[PDB]
Amino acid sequence: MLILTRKVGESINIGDDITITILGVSGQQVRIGINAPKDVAVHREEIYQRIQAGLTAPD
Amino acid sequence: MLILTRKVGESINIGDDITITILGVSGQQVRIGINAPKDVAVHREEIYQRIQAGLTAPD
RNA sequence: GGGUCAUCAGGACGAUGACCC
RNA sequence: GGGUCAUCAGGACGAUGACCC
Repeated sequence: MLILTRKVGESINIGDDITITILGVSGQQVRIGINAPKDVAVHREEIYQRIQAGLTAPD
Repeated sequence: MLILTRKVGESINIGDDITITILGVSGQQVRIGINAPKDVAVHREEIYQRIQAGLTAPD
């Protein structure tokens, strides 16, 4: 893992083709954004487990 | 962009080799984690501009 | 013991300071 | 107009509800 801190309204980068932006907070909830090509995919870690089961194109 | 809400202590996924975790919250500040192979890079958006300058090979 | 704010930083659920009770 | 809490979700700085002044 690589851990660090950010402030609401700022960003982070990954894989030189992906970007992340902490849009703001709401208590224990945090609104966040992601920016990547459709050449890759993004989901909550639960929704991901419904996909990595053997596919990349659900119903 | 793909926007979401995740609570402190949960995770998200990107591509097929990257994972993210919202480690906690501290007001306008947030602590976040990333998990990917060293075959890819991760940095603050501020540090990123020192790396995309023409080398993609930090100090 | 609890709450709140901020800073430095790296592949580590990172590290540190400050303020209030 | 301001603050606080919560839920659903898609490639959109997403959408909605609730509580307090």
